[PDB]
Amino acid sequence: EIVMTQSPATLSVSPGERATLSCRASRSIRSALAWYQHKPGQAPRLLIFGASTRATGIPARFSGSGSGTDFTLTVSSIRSEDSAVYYCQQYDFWYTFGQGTKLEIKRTVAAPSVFIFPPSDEQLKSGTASVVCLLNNFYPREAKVQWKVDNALQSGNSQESVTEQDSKDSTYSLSSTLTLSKADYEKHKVYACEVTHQGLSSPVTKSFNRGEC
Amino acid sequence: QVQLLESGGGVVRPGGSLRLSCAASGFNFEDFGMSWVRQAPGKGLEWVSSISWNGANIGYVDSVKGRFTISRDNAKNSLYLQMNSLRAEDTALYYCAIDWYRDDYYKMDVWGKGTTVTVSSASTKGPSVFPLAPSGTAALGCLVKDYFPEPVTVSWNSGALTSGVHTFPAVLQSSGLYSLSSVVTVPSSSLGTQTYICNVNHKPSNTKVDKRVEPK
Ligand SMILES: OC[C@H]1O[C@@H](O[C@@H]2[C@@H](OC[C@H]3O[C@H](OC[C@H]4O[C@H](O)[C@@H](O)[C@@H]4O)[C@@H](O)[C@@H]3O)O[C@H](CO)[C@H]2O)[C@@H](O)[C@@H]1O
Repeated sequence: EIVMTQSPATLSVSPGERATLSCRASRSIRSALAWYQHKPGQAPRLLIFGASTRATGIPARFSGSGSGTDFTLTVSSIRSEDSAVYYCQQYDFWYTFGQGTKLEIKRTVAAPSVFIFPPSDEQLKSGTASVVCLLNNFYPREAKVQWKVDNALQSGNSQESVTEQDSKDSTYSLSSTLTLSKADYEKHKVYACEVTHQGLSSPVTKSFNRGEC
Repeated sequence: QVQLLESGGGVVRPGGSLRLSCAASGFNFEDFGMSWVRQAPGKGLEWVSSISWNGANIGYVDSVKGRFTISRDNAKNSLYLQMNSLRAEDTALYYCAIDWYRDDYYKMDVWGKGTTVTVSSASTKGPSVFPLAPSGTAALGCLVKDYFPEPVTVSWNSGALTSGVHTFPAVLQSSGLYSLSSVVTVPSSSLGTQTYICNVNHKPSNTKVDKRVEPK
């Protein structure tokens, strides 16, 4: 079986610059090499076939070259919409994808907008309380969220989720969900979400008092 | 437009079997070779199998030889994949795609949306949908909790509201069930005027929920 090796694994490049992606086959595939763009939530999109031929509708800023075992894709005038995983694929003898290169768009720093949501009364009927903290439209991806319940620091009862990079503004968003039993939730008053991020002058706390407003 | 539509995914026990289908429309199905391509969770695209336009050339990735069988029915404009002796590594989204136009040239620029195959002993469970109620810019959303397996789809106002929407990837809870939230930022002044409804669909358990998110 042919082994396709792509490098680098990940890439972080600012809008307007250019990036070159490399693909190697373990044996010669002649010119039967294709490049694909795969945005999260969409089907793969063919960019290049024949090592160097742009597919229909692909702009000239996608440039492919190579022959035999060594191939490159160069993407210039990079835009926020280019945030995706890029794969090569040999089709000289059936088909084999490389492991892909994940391209992140290095926009400027953006601080999170923080929101906290108390459990709905409907959920409390089930015997569980989910407290959700939202960190909206921030960059870079790294952020720390700490939960405080009546000023007591929480640990082990939260779970985080991060969106894929936004194709329009290149930000991320993050949710932290604090899960407690209804009984534990009704024992305390102050539920706080504290957010740390390089775009914030000091850690931001959003909180609510159980049963108010 | 030109279209490929996969179906047949679902939950199957390890060692079990499943048949996927792929319906083509908008082109001469009989002119094109077809491939199945899968993406396992957290992994890259992997070519699985191909059958040429006239069925004369059929190929399989080594790890599915003897387990999977690809076939086509040109009269029904349909491609099939019989998947036997399912393993955990078969858990994936399964795409169909054209590959070649006859034996003339590689094309492979038409892909489906994928159907999800989950190899698990666990039971199917539909989600509960709870409101994330608002308190210049306001945030609101829906909590889609305790479902299995993946995925669920979330829209807002039946797809009319798209700007500012963030639907988070699901997290696996310690219970073995999945949970996610979908949020949206909206103008704070429109809270009393505009109606906000999340539309949650979990096909594996035939659960469709429309939840109204209102200020408390
Ligand atoms: O022609 C397009 C159609 O073919 C497949 O893709 C080709 C595929 O070939 C790999 C090798 O398979 C062939 O070997 C079998 C040969 O012998 C028997 O007589 C027949 O079954 C068959 O003709 C050999 O010719 C090839 O080297 O790999 C490439 C994929 O890009 C194609 O050349 C299908 O994928 C495609 O629909």
